[PDB]
Amino acid sequence: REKELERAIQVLCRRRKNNPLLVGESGVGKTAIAEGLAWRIVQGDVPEVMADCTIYSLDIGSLLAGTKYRGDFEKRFKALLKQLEQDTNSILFIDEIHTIIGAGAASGGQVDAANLIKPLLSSGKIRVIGSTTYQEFSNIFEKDRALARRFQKIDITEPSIEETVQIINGLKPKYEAHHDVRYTAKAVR
Amino acid sequence: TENFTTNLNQLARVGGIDPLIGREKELERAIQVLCRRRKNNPLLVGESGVGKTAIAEGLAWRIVQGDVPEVMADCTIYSLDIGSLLAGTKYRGDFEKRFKALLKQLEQDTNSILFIDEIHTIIGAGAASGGQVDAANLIKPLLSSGKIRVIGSTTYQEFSNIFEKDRALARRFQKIDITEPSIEETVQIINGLKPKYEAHHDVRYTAKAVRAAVELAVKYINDRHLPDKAIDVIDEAGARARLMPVSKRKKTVNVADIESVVARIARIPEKSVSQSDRDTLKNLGDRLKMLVFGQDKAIEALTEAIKMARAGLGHEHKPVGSFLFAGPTGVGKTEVTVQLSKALGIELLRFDMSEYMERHTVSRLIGAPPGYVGFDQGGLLTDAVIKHPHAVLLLDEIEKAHPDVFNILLQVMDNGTLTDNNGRKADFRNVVLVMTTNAGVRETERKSIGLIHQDNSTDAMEEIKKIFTPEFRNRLDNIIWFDHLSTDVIHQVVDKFIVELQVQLDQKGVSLEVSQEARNWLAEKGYDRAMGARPMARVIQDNLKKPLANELLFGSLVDGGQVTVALDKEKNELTYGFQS
Amino acid sequence: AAVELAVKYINDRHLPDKAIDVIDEAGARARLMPVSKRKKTVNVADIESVVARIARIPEKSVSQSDRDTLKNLGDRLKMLVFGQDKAIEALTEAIKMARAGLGHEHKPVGSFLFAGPTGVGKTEVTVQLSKALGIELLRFDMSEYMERHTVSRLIGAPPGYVGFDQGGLLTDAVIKHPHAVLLLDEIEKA
Amino acid sequence: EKVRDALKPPS
Ligand SMILES: Nc1ncnc2c1ncn2[C@@H]1O[C@H](COP(=O)(O)OP(=O)(O)OP(O)(O)=S)[C@@H](O)[C@H]1O
Ligand SMILES: Nc1ncnc2c1ncn2[C@@H]1O[C@H](COP(=O)(O)OP(=O)(O)OP(O)(O)=S)[C@@H](O)[C@H]1O
Ligand SMILES: Nc1ncnc2c1ncn2[C@@H]1O[C@H](COP(=O)(O)OP(=O)(O)O)[C@@H](O)[C@H]1O
Ligand SMILES: Nc1ncnc2c1ncn2[C@@H]1O[C@H](COP(=O)(O)OP(=O)(O)O)[C@@H](O)[C@H]1O
Ligand SMILES: [Mg+2]
Ligand SMILES: [Mg+2]
Repeated sequence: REKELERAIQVLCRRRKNNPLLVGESGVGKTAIAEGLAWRIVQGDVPEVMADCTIYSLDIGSLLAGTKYRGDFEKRFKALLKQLEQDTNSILFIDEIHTIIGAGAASGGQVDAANLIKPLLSSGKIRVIGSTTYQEFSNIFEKDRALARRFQKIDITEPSIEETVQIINGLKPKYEAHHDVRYTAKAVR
Repeated sequence: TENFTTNLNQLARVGGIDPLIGREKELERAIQVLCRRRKNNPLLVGESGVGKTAIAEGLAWRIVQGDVPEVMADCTIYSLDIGSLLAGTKYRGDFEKRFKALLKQLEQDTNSILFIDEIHTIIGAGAASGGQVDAANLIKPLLSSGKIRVIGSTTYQEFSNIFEKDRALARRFQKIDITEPSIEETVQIINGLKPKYEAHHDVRYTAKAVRAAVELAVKYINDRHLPDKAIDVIDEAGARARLMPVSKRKKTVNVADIESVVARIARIPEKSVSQSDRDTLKNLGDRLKMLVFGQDKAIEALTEAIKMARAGLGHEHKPVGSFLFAGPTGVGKTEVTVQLSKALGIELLRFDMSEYMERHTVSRLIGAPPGYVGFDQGGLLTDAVIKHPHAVLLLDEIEKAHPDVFNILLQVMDNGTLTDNNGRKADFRNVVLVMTTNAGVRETERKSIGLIHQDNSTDAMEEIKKIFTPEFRNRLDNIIWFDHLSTDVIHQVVDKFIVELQVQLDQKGVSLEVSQEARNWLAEKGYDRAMGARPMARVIQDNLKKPLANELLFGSLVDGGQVTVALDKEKNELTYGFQS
Repeated sequence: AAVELAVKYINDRHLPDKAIDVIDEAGARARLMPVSKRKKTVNVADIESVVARIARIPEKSVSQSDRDTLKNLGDRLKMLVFGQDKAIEALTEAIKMARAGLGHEHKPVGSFLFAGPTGVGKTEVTVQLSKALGIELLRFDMSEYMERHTVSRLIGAPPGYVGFDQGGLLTDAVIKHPHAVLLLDEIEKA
Repeated sequence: EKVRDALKPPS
């Protein structure tokens, strides 16, 4: 996924609005690229500018569970931003980013997660990576032109019927170890 | 209070806020509003990406340099973090102390200005238990008096549906409309910001590169405003050049880099075709002739239309091409379109109009059925084109489609864009539109009843004229009339089908060679003017695939191949010999 | 004048304060201007200037700059569209009447129906008119509004929409751009 | 969802 990662690394290096977005159909490796980037960083397969970078995978459901108060959500959410602001290289990976537009802890109000991060994304204080489906991106996302502007759409499409075989070969050892079996070359194809 | 409010004037000293270039007229009204006796709270309303926050932050910047009136001098600007203010306010009154404490600071100072970005959020910031005691209801008595100055910022959408709902709060705020700057203004804006982007990326931007970023962005980057589009192109160019070459790195940013960036953002080729892809375009017509025989007029129309677009002569606001391919069956109407996409390596958008027979089905192209509350309500044609801006759009059997479908294409061919019900704009300026119809075959095949035979040559066009209104036909770049395959062309077709058969056999390890004589015999059996080249497949299937199929499953053809085919003139029947 | 003009143009407010925004804003303009530049008093000319900015409409007492463009509006259009001088005259004359102060009390600047053969400049003249006047072009393709449900979008949102965008494309467009050219292409299809 | 809370000290 060099072409996809190269475009993402370029966006992350932007002075402002350095927030990549991974738009693709379901099960096309949208979350593997983000997680894979962390794996590649550890192994030193990224540029020197991206080295010493930590990716954080925010869980929206955990952040919205147990608030039960006027400002519990904002207290914890803002605290996360302070951590990210402290670390210049820290990156936040928010899978299914269409959810933040939906009221996180707002009842009859517009103080949502998206509005809180809009100033920081525009100023380059924090870097955010988001994964969402084309349909969700077209309808849920892109309605608020403010938040859409910060994110840079990166089309993630299935590579080919043949490249998938190479992908399974790389994943075959983990699956083989789990079941203590060996997959024949003909079977994977 | 210090945590909630960020002093923008301090950031200006350290460089934290980008400089404001221009916007003198917008600022002039803002200072006039701020100097008012009552309701001196300006509201910056404009589409996202047009420097609304830049003007509020720019004012803090301009104050440091002394580029504002004396009245504005010595004033500080504070940015309110609503999340920080609401955090840890579970206890009753916590929000009130923080909000009232902030207001007391502003009223006491008499020289501070508050900048609540995204002011639509304070409507119900502190509402609890469906309470009406919110930031807006509390601040309201302090705005009409004129004790405090507040600068807002909200898009037309949020302002119209959230802020404008509260008539009282909206009155206190004076809507300062901000219109996206012109191309001439944007280049000046980039020149001011350029030194900051250059420092970040350690690169230099040429004067010509800046102009191209603005001009190209307007042309190829939609749903994004001009001062933001250009900065996006400029920022990406610095990022790509800085980290792409580990060694052999160009410090400067040439115009070609900007063209490549816009190409990636818009998923369209750049204007550097004269060097890299010159060979591909030159051989495009030749390669399509090998795949499709005859019908050269259609190939020339498609390849020439493409060449003009890449060369810079294509229509500014119309698609690369709009061609109605009408003719008999099996003449390559739907084959040249499928091969063109493969030759160019671009996605093929195929729409079968047989589905869109009725008026209500047409809505699917530009939207969803009435009251489709469920998501995924985006038009198939609009969403398909947006995903693939560079692609071939094939509308097979366009005659079958309801007349109302021709009205949809009028803006596509003439204006180059189609809008969905939601409002997303699809760009067709770079898609090749090809339509296939069998409207005139019946008229041409019709035989006259009279002593003298009639030349039914123009009858095909007359039928086409009746089915397609003049406005639709006028927009068409060219109407190509496919013609029946000649006997000489059929020989080429037989060779093509045999080649496909050889490829199929190669998968099973069988090799097939046919004699030139046998090829001619196959042509005579399958040559039908009315049915074109499709009957050739039938004879190929009956003559060759049938014996091979039986042998392939069981016989010599399981492995070894080495097949040879020949015929005897006296017998007039093909002979198949298998030697493994 | 501040009272009468505000009532006429400022329609989103109420009169006691709608007329004090002009008064208050008119005085502020004087402070910004040089001490020697009419700071002592504000005349009726300054009041109409403030209203024009608040309502984003062309101010009365058209500057000589606009006159030159207005007088040459017919000639400029005639250099990009030929054989349709009657259509250009109607558009330019209607604009002149409005600026001169003889326009309709409550009707638009001009409502026209362009009917004619293909490729005669019905849409080109309208598109070039926006560029000649330097105003936004609100082009609505009416071939997309053939269905009855799609007409509610012009003045509203789809039935049963829970979000915030409860606005109409036509109403919001004109609200954003009051001074503009509204083009309804192929309206007969709608 | 947002509800105010009134506390009480132990003594
Ligand atoms: N002088 C300027 N005029 C216009 N835009 C500018 C100027 N200087 C910078 N910008 C742009 O403005 C950006 C800062 O954000 P803004 O464009 O002000 O956001 P905004 O339009 O207020 O956003 P929302 O989401 O609509 S509140 C910069 O990064 C530039 O893209
Ligand atoms: N009178 C004219 N003078 C100059 N160019 C013209 C004229 N009429 C048409 N054109 C050109 O012809 C093309 C189409 O012009 P339009 O104004 O869209 O025609 P139209 O007759 O209004 O179209 P429809 O499809 O019938 S609504 C553009 O390239 C115009 O510049
Ligand atoms: N290049 C790849 N390398 C490894 N796994 C991949 C790759 N591409 C796709 N995958 C697999 O795709 C799956 C991820 O799907 P995902 O994008 O999370 O789906 P969804 O969009 O429905 O959430 C995992 O099984 C992951 O291993
Ligand atoms: N000139 C040709 N050369 C090669 N194959 C052809 C040619 N004409 C038709 N074919 C074959 O016939 C089919 C295309 O028929 P088409 O022209 O699309 O029919 P219709 O006009 O009824 O839609 C494909 O199988 C294609 O390979
Ligand atoms: Mg902003
Ligand atoms: Mg027209």
